[PDB]
Amino acid sequence: IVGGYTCAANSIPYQVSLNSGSHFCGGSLINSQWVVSAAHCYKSRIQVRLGEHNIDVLEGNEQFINAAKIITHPNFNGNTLDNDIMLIKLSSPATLNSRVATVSLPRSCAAAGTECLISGWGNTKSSGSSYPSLLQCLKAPVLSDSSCKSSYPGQITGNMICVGFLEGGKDSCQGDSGGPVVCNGQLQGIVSWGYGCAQKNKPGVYTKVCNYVNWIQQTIAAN
Ligand SMILES: [Ca+2]
Ligand code: NA
Repeated sequence: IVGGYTCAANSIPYQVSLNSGSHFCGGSLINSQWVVSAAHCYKSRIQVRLGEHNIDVLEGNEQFINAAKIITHPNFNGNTLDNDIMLIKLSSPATLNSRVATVSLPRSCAAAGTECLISGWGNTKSSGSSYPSLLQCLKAPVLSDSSCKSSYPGQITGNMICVGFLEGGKDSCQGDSGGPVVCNGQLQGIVSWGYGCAQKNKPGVYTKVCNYVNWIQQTIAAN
């Protein structure tokens, strides 16, 4: 997250870290047994780390649980990044408490201008790289479907939204990938793609979660 702030410890209790030797992507706890993330985050081995604030130190609220099943959307396209969504089944259920909690799926798609919270352990530098120990947070609005489409001519499908700021300086980045965009208590976005991060007139592009509630519920029911 470029241009954000350090979240309060455990204030984003649905945020997970996907680990394979080190942190590589975010995800969101949506059921005791399921995490949703980005298909471009796919790896064949993943350990989900729940209840994190400092990914570099054990603080006592963590639950480390290996992925049992990893299911990319069957229409994921790695070129256009259409359908950039992935489900992870936990090998044992997460234990839900104040520090590890589910986030609601969308009841509806979000209006343009809806305020959201974007979080993760991605790059914090707009020039160079610095990967934080501590979970970063960003307040950002859903941009007009228009203002999204002007930024990326012919590249915004019906399954994508832009969230952020056209002036630059505030965005998700590499390593925030797969993480949450939560707007009025609903998971509306998954960190997906862009053109670098925090650049002028290049807002983050997010998987539009309100198109996927059927696919998510069907996939959970089937496994
Ligand atoms: Ca920790
Ligand atoms: Na971006």
